[PDB]
Parts: sequence; C-alpha cells; structure tokens
Amino acid sequence: TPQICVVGSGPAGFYTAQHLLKHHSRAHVDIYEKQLVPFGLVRFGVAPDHPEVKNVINTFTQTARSDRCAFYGNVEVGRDVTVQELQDAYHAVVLSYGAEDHQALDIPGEELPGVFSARAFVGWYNGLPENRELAPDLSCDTAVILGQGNVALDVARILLTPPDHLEKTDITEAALGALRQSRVKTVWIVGRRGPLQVAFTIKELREMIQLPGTRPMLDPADFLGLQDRIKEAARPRKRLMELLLRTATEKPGVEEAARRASASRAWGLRFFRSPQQVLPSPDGRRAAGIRLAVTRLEGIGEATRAVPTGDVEDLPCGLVLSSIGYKSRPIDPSVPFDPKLGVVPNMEGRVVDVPGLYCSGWVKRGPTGVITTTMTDSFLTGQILLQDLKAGHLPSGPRPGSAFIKALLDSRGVWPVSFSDWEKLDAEEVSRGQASGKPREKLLDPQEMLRLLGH
Ligand SMILES: Cc1cc2nc3c(=O)[nH]c(=O)nc-3n(C[C@H](O)[C@H](O)[C@H](O)COP(=O)(O)OP(=O)(O)OC[C@H]3O[C@@H](n4cnc5c(N)ncnc54)[C@H](O)[C@@H]3O)c2cc1C
Ligand SMILES: NC(=O)c1ccc[n+]([C@@H]2O[C@H](COP(=O)([O-])OP(=O)(O)OC[C@@H]3O[C@@H](n4cnc5c(N)ncnc54)[C@H](OP(=O)(O)O)[C@@H]3O)[C@@H](O)[C@H]2O)c1
Repeated sequence: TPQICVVGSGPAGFYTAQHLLKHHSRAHVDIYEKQLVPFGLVRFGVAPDHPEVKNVINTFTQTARSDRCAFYGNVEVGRDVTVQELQDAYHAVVLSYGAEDHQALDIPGEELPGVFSARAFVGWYNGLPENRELAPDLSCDTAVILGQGNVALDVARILLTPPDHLEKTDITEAALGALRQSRVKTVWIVGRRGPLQVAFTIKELREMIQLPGTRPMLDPADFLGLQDRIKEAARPRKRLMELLLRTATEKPGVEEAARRASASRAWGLRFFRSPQQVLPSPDGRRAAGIRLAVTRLEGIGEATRAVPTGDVEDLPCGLVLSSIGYKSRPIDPSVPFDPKLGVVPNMEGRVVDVPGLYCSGWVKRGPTGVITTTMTDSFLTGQILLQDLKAGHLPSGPRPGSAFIKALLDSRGVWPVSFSDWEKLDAEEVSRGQASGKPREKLLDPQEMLRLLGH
C-alpha cells in the first residue's frame, strides 16, 4: 500500500493525485493545503466572469471524494509539519505549492497608496482572505496596468464591465459594492515591448474589444508594418495579431462608430514604455501618475528586448497595477531552492539530490502555463513517480502515511480541515448565493469560515 503525499491543492496537486490513483490501484494519496479551502488559483485567480474555466473543480471534487484520497487543509507545510516529517511518513512526496510571490516593479513610488500588484487586486475580488482588506481607492478616473498578459486583461475587464453584468457571478459582494461606486472610466495596459510581444490570448482580447459600455483605444502607428512580419507566424498567434491589427486600423461601420461614441468607458494598449517611477500627489498621500521610459526594440525574434531612448512620458492616473509575473517562495530547509528562477531545482519532476521528493505545476516549471498546461505536466511527474514506485526505487515496506502525521498534528494543536469539513462550507457558500442570484457568496473572514467548517 504505497503512501504518497501532495503539498498544495491547486490544479497541480489535484491532477498529480488523479494520475496516481488512476494508474495505481492500491496507492493512497493525501493532499495537504495551507489555506482553509481547496483548489488554489482556480478559486482565487480565475476571474468571476470566467466561471467556465472553474469547472475543473467538479473532477477535483470526485477525486477528493474517493476512498483512496484525503484532504488536509489548514496545514502549512514547512511550518505545521516539515518536509522531512512528510518524507519519513510517505513513500513519495510531491511539492505542488505554486508561485506565491509577486514580482515587484522595484521602482521609486511603489509604496504610494494606489499602487498594487494585479494578483493582490485579483485576490481581493476573488475572496482570498489575506486580501480582504485591500480596499483599493476607485475614486480616481484612470487606472494604469503594467504588463500585457491575460492577468492584465482580467483586471481591466473587471474595472470596466458595467457592474450589473457582474451581479450573477461569484465576485465578492464587497468588491461588487466597491465597483458600483467606482469613478474609473479609463484603463491603459502598458508594455515595454511592442504589439508582437503581447502575452495575452485571443479569447480574453476579444472579450475586451467587445465589452459593452466601452470603446478600444489603439494607436495605428504602433502597428505599422505588422501584417508583413506576421505572415510566417503560427496560426493562433497570427489570428491574435490580425484581430489587434483590424481593431487598430479598420474604420468602424456606422452602428459600431455610434456605439463607440456613446460609450462612457474606454481601454487602451500603450507600447514601448517601461515603468520608471510612480509619481505622488502634491501632498504625498497617493499615486497621481506614472513616469515611463520611452523604449525601442533591439534583437531578433524571441531575443528582442526593449532599450531606453532617453525620453520619458508622464501618464496621469490614480491606480497602478503591476501585472508582471511571479516566483515561488522557498518552503523548508530540506528542499533545495533556486532563487534565480524561483523554482525547486529538478530533473523532469525528480527533486535534485533528494530521493523520494518530486514536484509538479508552477513550482516545477516556473509560473507560465494555463490550467491545461499544468495538468499535462503533472501527468508527466505522475508517470516518473509511478515508474520509480513500481521499480522499487522508493523505500520498500510499509510507511505510515497520515497515521503518523496526524499524531504529530494532534499533539501540536493543528486541526486540519477534511474534505467533508470543506463540503459543509461549500454548501453554506452556495446556499447564501441562492437569495442573491449568484453561484455562491464566498465567506471571507477566517474566523467565520472556521465556524462554518465545523471548527
Ligand atoms: C490571476 C490569475 C488568473 C488566472 N486565470 C486563468 C485562467 O483564466 N485560465 C487558466 O487556464 N489559467 C489561469 N491561471 C493560471 C492557473 O491559475 C495556473 O495554471 C494554475 O493554478 C497553476 O497551478 P498550481 O497547482 O501549480 O498552483 P496554484 O494553483 O497556485 O496552487 C498551489 C496551492 O498550494 C497551496 N500552498 C502554498 N504554499 C503551501 C504550503 N506551504 N503548504 C501547503 N499548501 C501550500 C496554495 O495555497 C494553493 O492552493 C491564472 C493564474 C492567475 C495568477
Ligand atoms: N485564460 C487563460 O488562458 C489565462 C487567463 C489568466 C491567466 N493565465 C496565465 O497565468 C500566467 C501568469 O500571467 P501574467 O499575466 O502575470 O504573466 P505573463 O503572461 O508572463 O506576462 C507578464 C509580463 O510582464 C512584463 N514584464 C515583466 N517584468 C516587467 C517590468 N519590470 N516592467 C514592465 N513589464 C514587465 C513582461 O512583458 P515583457 O517581457 O515584453 O516586458 C511579461 O509580458 C500566464 O501564463 C497567463 O497566461 C491564463
């Protein structure tokens, strides 16, 4: 009876567990999670208006309800239980704890009220408890987001969508309340490089172009000579560039020009600009603008980089969101860690020089893939682990699993959240959603959550 543990209950932890249980009929898989609830970025990252993307929770739930899987929420690995205790109790341990650290801008003014990471703002509208008191001031009229990836489009979309259109999503009631009073009417999404280097994808870009009540602001000068350079591009990429290109250059028909003219909100893309400093208001109490360094591109293909021209542009705004990526954080002394790439060093999921220790998801490869990318990568880890298990490369004989761990947690005063405990809060969140017309109304206060979890 192989005993395996998974650290982190996001898509990498759950897909790793699903592979292990599907391909080994006897193994037991225990999933540990620091938050009081499961699912990681599917609950706290994916936007409220992309409920379709969160449907993977139904298959994760079937895995967690199975006889050979168990969930242990409210357990911070590296703090409440160490990795070495886990290594001693299980045949294999898989690190799947994501990339919790936002990359900072590292620029002067970053401390002014009105500056936030995009993930923190997302965590605020998606109910991550640690961001419940973010209280972003939306009394300004313009927001600037740095970074042109899908996370940037999500934050811009939420700031500009007519609030009534978010009423039936699972967005927190607190954030929708704040959005109803927001004075933000313009959002600029700024990149250091040019149109060919954008990182967003077509579904999200189209949602922005078609967002009711808004008009797009693209400068045709940023697109001169584009069709020519995209003739040899991959199909999906070329389609994305053609949609941007049309949006920037085609003159709209009569009805669309009228719709654009009556729009009360607008969004735009700015290129060749890198963040130099956040500018304060006269009294220093808040952000009032962003000073950008003009840039030009050098290099070819993926090797292209932005270099400064010496010119600068000041762009007035009251909210600055940095959407420039993430890094994993070290977790425990027994686990090697590369501060440069912000990943646990590994060879196809086997942690360097640590027999029995593996990794999957963002902590294995870096923070760049979508959920499907995380799923197929976790299956790769699951294959190597099971081959190591079948071949007798892991310790032979028993291994206690949770019987050992719980006896340690019992003594330390840590009471883990089981999946059946989570089911109680889930039912409560869903029922509270019935009155208002939402999928659920998330509980945000950890104390109240613990009560509703039966703790
Ligand atoms: C803002 C945002 C929006 C996104 N939107 C989409 C989208 O629309 N579509 C899409 O396909 N992908 C989206 N993604 C990408 C998707 O979120 C990632 O592909 C996926 O969640 C990465 O999975 P993961 O399991 O590695 O990490 P995560 O999902 O982060 O999960 C890691 C888990 O480990 C837990 N953990 C951390 N530390 C510990 C510890 N010490 N002990 C125990 N547990 C711990 C975390 O709490 C968490 O639950 C988005 C990402 C972000 C940031
Ligand atoms: N629907 C979906 O499929 C979906 C939805 C949401 C999120 N996700 C995913 O989740 C992952 C995380 O996304 P993300 O938006 O944070 O990152 P991302 O997709 O990698 O884009 C972030 C970046 O910010 C820029 N950048 C980095 N440092 C900068 C600096 N100091 N100043 C200015 N710009 C800087 C980089 O652009 P440059 O290198 O040219 O400058 C890069 O584009 C992505 O892989 C995203 O696709 C997917």
